[PDB]
Amino acid sequence: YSKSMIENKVFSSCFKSKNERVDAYSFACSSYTDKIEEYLYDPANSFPYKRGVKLVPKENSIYVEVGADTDMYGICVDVCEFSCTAYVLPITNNFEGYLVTRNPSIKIGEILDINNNGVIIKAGGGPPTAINIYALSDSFTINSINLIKVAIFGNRGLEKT
Amino acid sequence: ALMKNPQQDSGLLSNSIDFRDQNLIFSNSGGVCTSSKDKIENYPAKGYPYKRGVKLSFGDGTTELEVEAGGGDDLYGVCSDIDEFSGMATVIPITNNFTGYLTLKKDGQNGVNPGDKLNFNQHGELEKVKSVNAIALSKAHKLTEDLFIVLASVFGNR
Amino acid sequence: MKNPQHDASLLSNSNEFRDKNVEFFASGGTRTSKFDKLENHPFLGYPYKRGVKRVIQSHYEPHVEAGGGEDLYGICIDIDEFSKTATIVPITNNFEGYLVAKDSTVKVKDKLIFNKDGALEKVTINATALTDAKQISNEVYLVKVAVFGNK
Repeated sequence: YSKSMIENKVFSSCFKSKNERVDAYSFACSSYTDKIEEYLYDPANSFPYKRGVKLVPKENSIYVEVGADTDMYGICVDVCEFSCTAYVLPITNNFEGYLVTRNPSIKIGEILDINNNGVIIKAGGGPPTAINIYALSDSFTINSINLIKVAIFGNRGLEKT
Repeated sequence: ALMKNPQQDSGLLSNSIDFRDQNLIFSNSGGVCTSSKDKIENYPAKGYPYKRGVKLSFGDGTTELEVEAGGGDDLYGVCSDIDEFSGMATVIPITNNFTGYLTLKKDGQNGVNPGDKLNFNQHGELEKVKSVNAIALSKAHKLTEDLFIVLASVFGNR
Repeated sequence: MKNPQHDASLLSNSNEFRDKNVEFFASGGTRTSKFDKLENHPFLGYPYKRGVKRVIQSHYEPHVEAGGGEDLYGICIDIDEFSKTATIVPITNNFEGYLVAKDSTVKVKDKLIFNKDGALEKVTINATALTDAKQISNEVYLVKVAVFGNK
């Protein structure tokens, strides 16, 4: 898929709850001194936008591919499809923003984990979580893709259950 | 070896005609791809921790703390530059990700290939695999019969 | 409080330039970088110079309170009483400064962990003590540490 996604016959119809857009600005709270890196991504394997990515050093360049929490390099916050370039916030930096999830029913304050597809899921799935992820809001569906506001702050000392 | 810049002089003039494979020198301090938002500390240097992992080393208490080459469960950061006159070591904290050429252990250096997970040993040298996330991005390059350097990306603690 | 405002009748002699920084009113850190991340958060209680955890629930936005362990979120280095806010350095950012210690047992070279009250106690590891614990007043102990994360 894509982020921008088209001519319309008519325009689409308060200030509240207007941020529920797939192409919304990922950082709920931004900050200067946040490190952002550029990498290449596979244009036919998996679309890394708003997903946890890992570094795959290929024979021609270092790419980023959707990955699990065990081998996560960071979070892909934006993509330039013209150059097929992914922008990554390293895991060493804090993040507070909207990410792609696969569970349409997640409550606030729950512990979360990133799966092999770079997707937010409930931490009770069984895999030992290695990152501190907490749900700051209930998951919402855009009609279909599920998004959720999360706070990610570093790695977890001892893997939980 | 024990100096970032070649201790001995040279009897030749550089050609400076090509642009490929000219960054393999040991004097290439800093990172290869650096951010302006990187936190950089400096510390008194004990020994020569250049291009090696560093740990905090204390004394009796009469003098301030310093950094020495080390790793494992005591790793504090990575040394990227040294001022010899002041004896000062530039340290990038382990909480700040780094990408650059670091010293590789001369034991199984041929086995190191891009994508291989690495970790720091007790002497600050990267070794093929625990608690620190380091990934090799190239193959070992030989500078001296015992000195090997590898392009690596360190991005925190496991 | 960080700055207990009380009126005096005589000036206090303050001329010595040594042993004048180890005080409960000295906010911030001993060494700070321009590229350090600082976040303001609503707080409950008084988590000044302590490890802070983010508590999430009329529904209100999440706040921060003194805590630690698996719930550790950051360190509170400054506080504003009027706005009832706290400046927090996240756990992903290293910090050097004086923090609250549980007791006087902590000495130099000791590995320290943030307990459930946000205080540094001897042994995941979170900090390395740089000096001995010093009693500012009553049972308040301040120890200089170099926070590096979690093991």
